[PDB]
Amino acid sequence: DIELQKLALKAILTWKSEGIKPYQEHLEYLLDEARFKNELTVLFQGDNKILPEHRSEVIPVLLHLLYGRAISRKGAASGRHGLHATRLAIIRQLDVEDMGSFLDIGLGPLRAIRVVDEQGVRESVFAHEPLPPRKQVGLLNMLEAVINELGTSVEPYMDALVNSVLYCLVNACRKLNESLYRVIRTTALKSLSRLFQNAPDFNWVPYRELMVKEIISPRIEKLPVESTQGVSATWRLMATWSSLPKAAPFLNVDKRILPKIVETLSIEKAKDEVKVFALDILKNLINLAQAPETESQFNELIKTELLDPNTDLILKTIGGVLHGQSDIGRELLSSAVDTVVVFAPMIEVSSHIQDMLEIATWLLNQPLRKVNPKVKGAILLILKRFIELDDLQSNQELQRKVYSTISALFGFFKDKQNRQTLAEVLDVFARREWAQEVSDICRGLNSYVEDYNTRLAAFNSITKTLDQWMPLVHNLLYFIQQPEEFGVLSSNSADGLCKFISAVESVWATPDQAAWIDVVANIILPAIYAGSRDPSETVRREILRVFGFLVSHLPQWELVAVSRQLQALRVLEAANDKREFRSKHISQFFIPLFEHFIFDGLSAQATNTIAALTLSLEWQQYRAILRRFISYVESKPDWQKRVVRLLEKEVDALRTAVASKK
Amino acid sequence: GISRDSRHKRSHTGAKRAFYRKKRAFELGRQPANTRIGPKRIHIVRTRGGNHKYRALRLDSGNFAWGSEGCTRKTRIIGVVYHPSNNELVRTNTLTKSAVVQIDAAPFRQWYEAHYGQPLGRAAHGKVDPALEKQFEAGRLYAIISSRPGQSGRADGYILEGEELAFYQRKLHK
Amino acid sequence: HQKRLSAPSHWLLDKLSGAYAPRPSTGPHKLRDCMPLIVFVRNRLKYALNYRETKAIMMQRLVKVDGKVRTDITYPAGFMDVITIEKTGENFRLIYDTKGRFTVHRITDEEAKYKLGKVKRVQLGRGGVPFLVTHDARTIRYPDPLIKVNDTVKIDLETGKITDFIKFDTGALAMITGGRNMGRVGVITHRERHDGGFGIVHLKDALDNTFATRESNVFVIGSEKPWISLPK
Amino acid sequence: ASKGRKLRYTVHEKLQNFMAPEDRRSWEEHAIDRLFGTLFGQ
Amino acid sequence: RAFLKQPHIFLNSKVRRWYKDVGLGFKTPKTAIEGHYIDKKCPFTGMVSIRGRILTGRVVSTKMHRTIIIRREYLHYIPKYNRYEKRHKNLAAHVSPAFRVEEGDMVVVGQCRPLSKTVRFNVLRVLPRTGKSVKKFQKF
RNA sequence: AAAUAAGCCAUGCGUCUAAGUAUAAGCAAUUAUACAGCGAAACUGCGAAUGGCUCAUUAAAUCAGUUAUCGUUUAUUUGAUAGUACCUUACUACAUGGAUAACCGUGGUAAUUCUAGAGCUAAUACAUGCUGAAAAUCCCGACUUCGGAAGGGAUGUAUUUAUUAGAUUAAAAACCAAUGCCCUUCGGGGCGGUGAUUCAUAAUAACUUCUCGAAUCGCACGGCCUUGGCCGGCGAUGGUUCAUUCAAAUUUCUGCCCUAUCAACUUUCGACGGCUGGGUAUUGGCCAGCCGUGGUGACAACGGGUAAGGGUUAGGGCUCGGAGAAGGAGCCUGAGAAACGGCUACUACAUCCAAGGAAGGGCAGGCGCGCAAAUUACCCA
Repeated sequence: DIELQKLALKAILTWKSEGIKPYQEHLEYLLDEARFKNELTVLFQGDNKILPEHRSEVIPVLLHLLYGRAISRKGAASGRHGLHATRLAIIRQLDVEDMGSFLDIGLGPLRAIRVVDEQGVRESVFAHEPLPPRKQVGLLNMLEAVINELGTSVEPYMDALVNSVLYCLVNACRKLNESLYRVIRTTALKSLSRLFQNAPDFNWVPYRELMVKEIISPRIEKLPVESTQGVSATWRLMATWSSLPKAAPFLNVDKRILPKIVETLSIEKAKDEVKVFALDILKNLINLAQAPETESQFNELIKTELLDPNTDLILKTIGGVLHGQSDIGRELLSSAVDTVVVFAPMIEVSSHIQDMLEIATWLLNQPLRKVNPKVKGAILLILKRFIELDDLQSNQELQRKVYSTISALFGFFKDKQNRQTLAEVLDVFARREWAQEVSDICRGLNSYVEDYNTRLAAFNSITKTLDQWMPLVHNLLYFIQQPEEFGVLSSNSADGLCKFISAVESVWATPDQAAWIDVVANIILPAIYAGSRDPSETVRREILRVFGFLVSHLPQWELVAVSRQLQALRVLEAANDKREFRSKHISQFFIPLFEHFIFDGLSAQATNTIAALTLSLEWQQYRAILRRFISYVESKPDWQKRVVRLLEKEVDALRTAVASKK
Repeated sequence: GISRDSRHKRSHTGAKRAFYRKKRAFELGRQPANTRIGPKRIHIVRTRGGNHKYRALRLDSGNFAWGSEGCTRKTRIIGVVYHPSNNELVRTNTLTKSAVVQIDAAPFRQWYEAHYGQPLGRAAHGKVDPALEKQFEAGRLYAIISSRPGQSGRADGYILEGEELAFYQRKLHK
Repeated sequence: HQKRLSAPSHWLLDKLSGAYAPRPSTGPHKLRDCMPLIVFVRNRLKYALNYRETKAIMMQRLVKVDGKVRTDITYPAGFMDVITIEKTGENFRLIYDTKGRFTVHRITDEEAKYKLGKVKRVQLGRGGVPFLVTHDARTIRYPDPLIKVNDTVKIDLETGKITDFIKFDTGALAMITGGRNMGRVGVITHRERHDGGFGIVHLKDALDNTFATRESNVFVIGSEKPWISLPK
Repeated sequence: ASKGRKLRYTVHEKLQNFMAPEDRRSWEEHAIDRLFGTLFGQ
Repeated sequence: RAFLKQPHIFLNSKVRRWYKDVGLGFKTPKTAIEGHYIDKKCPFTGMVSIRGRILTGRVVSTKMHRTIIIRREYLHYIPKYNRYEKRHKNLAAHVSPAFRVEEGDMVVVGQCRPLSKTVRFNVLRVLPRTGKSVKKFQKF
């Protein structure tokens, strides 16, 4: 009460001591209710600081008064800015040495309390109340402010704060009157979650049954069904437990904790963040197991007591998550894939590696909107670690399927380090098998990653067999797609591709006439179709080279300078009208090449060739083709005459087509 | 006599003009507030629309933003270091906007050792630019004033960090 | 205290009401787009004779304007305010004519219950809530999320909520409430943007007269759908 | 050049005849010029 | 001098540039997109907003600290002669350093808030022409 | 129904509704007595940015059309509007304070509320303002019988500053070549606003000698029945923010009459910028520090002369259109004034007096020779 505080301060000043004498004006303004926040920063950080000679005289009086001002409910507003910032602005400016007397006036009956004895739990203390459930709430809010304002400097005051917070916590955990005990529980758990990473060197081993009674009794048999919505204070506590190296031995006391924590990951109706939170708890556990000599005191305990009997259920939950739902967040995907990345060099034997390899190749045949390429490189590292377990010999259809994926990601990636690790996962593939052949592919792609002289050496050595050839074809079309370092790489890749298709036309035996011909369709022909739109003229030249080699060597396959350029275009005109053509060839190879011919009598000759080909393609392609050309009209104001000449030629071809089809 | 009209000055073509009209209350401009360092002396001015603006003439403390970490604290104001406009404000210690002034560092130091825990100025996310670390070892940081003290009644602002900190150290050396 | 000739030409006064004219008090509708209640009662309808008689009508709760009792005499009632008199059992509505003047329309409760108001602006108010401002300065909290600017709304007038809305459309018939072609009920057939200020629409009547009016001066009344009874 | 910074020596009109010169000096003008010679140098 | 800055953008973080489009069918030049000058009366860097009138014309004097004067010519109708006469006016506009400046060119300006006693306009588009000195005439 | 003066001379001159405060020692009463009806005095709220007078003038600066406020203030209007508890007083608190006016008395002085002393008493005047209660209120919701919910997070507003979000992804290496892919009967089927903003808005961290979140008045008086209450309606007054209206302030292009016995002008109160701040309701050389070299002009700047129209279209008519309150100088109120309504000092007139002191600064009318000529009219209907 402000009036009783004023009269009490008047009596304290009636005690006439020279320690209080120079500070009376600074004292009374704290009880004047309009100047409290200004008088606080007049007292501390002022020219009239408290002198350390009579600091011993003023500080008990001042701290009783500041305590009363922190208690008083009248002048304070609502919300946080009402009185929460007042408590914070007192405690943030108080010294850590005065804070002992501050908590001494804070804890009245709980000053000399003992929670733990030589035995486990003091039930005689716990079956009694010294404070009202109204009164413990302000205590816990104050100690939360004290800890959040102190930080490490709690180290000289460890022996009483933890007894207070533990007493209020276990009285709440016995009382599960609901609301006050519930808020007592939640704010005490927040205070403890701060206090743990406040104090690393304090000894937490004389009590373990208290964490047991705080955890295993109310929650754990229902904990994922509860935590399906949002992160809680128990999870906030287990997080800094997983972060601290001496607190991870609290998770071993009940064996079923980590089962329920990954069962939370198993429940699919969770709102993504409790999932990534449990995922982060697991990240911290595996990082602590991988840490050096500091965490090696309990490394063996977490290795042999926590993760080793629950590897199987961990992989089962991650498998159900990755194969179950149709909608997976990118944050959960990247974080869980990073957990499997860090968890793979921890397991030596396990049970569900067949499943996990099939999961990795499923997530690598996933598209690019669902899975990032950085995430694909992390699943590559997953492949690199999981492949060396002796598993691919049985279930050989799985092993051919993952080899289809390792080959498929060679032309996909654009990063040197990812291609290095790709060469490594193919190396341990080769160590696990056929074996000489995959080792030959290994040395080939190895000196492909290797710099320009070793690269051309690789190209020449490969220049000098189906599953042998397929990864070389994928990385070879990638080495087509590079424009130039000196221009030599695309030429060498084109010559190697010519060697490959020469081997294909060398094999015309019928059960391989199925396989090699399906390969040279599905891998090589859309590669040439997509590389037709490449703006580099040397890349267009080399794709022209391999396509001319294909037409010259193949033909039994059913699906197949200025003046010389004009001459070849006229011969292509005549060849068109003599033989109409294949429509997908016309749509996806010749038109963008001639478009590039225009946009780098060449232009009119090009429009003549497109006006020839528009008769030979089909209207369903022509619809979107014409729409792309009007898109060129509206998007390109740079060559209006050229695009409109092209349009006039195409509509003359349109009227020709309709007049023929009548 | 202090006003805001343009009737006394010459035109764009270089001509003066008579154009004599009396000074009006919407051309009103009041006398400047040289906000200095002292205890709090603020006078409240009522203005058009009945709206109050707080003319602060002597100020002690304001809150300053160490916002790269996420805090702002109320600290006192020691003395103005440099001012980009005038030298007389540097001489007579006048708090205006865009004034670089040195402030106390104790609540920022307290919040650093309270949140992170590694002490400062006496793992990897707690990281301090070594120039700013020298300011913390001095116990007196170089803040800059972003609030108008005359037309709001408080001298608040953000702390200098990085390139602006080095720029105003070089300008102090100038 | 303006003179009878300086009063605008669309709330009519004859050679009778003295040389002076009442000014409208400040309110929802504008000054020059306004009919005061005294001009509506004693100069248009002639239910009264004098200022004191108009006061003796207004002060007792006998005249309700937009469903609420309006006490003061010079209360502004510009456009489409339903005016309910219960002792006579009539509800009048204010529309325009083809020449550009105010027109009164007698009607009963079924068409008297709703008001067709043109949206002035849509915004996000305090509390993070979208709100809607009409030309009657009615703000509606939580509107329908397609009702954009220059759309008209059927306001309930017993709760004030939205009931229906008509979109700004090239092919929806409209009413002109300003400009040199004021008061011409016709169909919006074209709309030109003119970004940089003062865009226009091109509008034709039922009988082929094209003219360009500004999108501020337009006012949507219905595609065919005469939701208020224009007088036959 | 600018606002006031150069001493424009102009005879000011209302500033012209403010104060009369009032010689209030209790010393007799013959001892004073002998004083300013015999400072720290002499 | 003080360190120039874009007024609310947090540069000193240990964990960009604000350029708005003026609109009105205009394109931001590459110097206004990335060029490291800082000017607060620039409509692409500072907070100055263009609205209202949109004018054109030919520069008289480029040689000035980011302010150009435009001679605007028009044909006035004198009724005493019943004839058209040439009348020249001089505008002032603040110049961003984003564009490449020439003398005698035809420049597009836009209306903004008053930036000085004369300056009410900013440059938005420059048409590089071979226009000559004061002897040259064209209504524009 | 038309009807020079300079100088003399007299006379003439706010605000109350059922709805803030009534113990008038004020009137008028009775069938349940704090008050009840009428209600002077006084406190409280509103009002006087004008009705209209005088006279050295204002030469695209006003003004007119024509823009803009993404550069600003707005009482009143009318419309929406405010989720903000707990948080060590508990061995507590739970019908909130004190002032004054009117009034009653005792007076002083030549001098009217010019006022002194003494005693009261109210507020929608000024002012504080944890509490019945173990709950309250927002966002999520597992499980689900529409069941309605186990249990998880969280605790306004105004100012000022820093920061983040202002919206599908940024390894954006995506979406765009759906020019496909599959089935099929070959017909087919399936796969916030703006032109624009750092705008509006939301959040974190704090900050304020900082506000608001109703301790008010009138009228009806109904449901649940713990018959001890708990709920309840219509208004008046008041309140934060956003509107809207009424304004005000700037601001963009064009348009004045004549003149070269006016060709240089500005920098002679900075003249043109840009940077930084101050002040303003806001922009702005508007003002202060730093520097750069300008700006206008024979296409008529500048100076000089003083003789100071627009819209409505048969027509005429009709409509709209700077400086002072005895003289400079400074201040006060209010949403709006540099009110001239007040104050202060100086200057200049002038009045009463008991000679100590004290209040105050207009127009209209008649004469203007000794001889002359339109009412000192009545009412807000």
